[PDB]
Amino acid sequence: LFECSFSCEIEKEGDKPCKKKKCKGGWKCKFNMCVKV
Repeated sequence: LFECSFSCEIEKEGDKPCKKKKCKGGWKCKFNMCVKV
């Protein structure tokens, strides 16, 4: 299972399943998109 790029909260990108991706420390993960906090 490759890391999910379009999903940080859930392990679902849209077409296939994926793993949880660890965003940067100064970044905040939202529903399905990581943005700077």
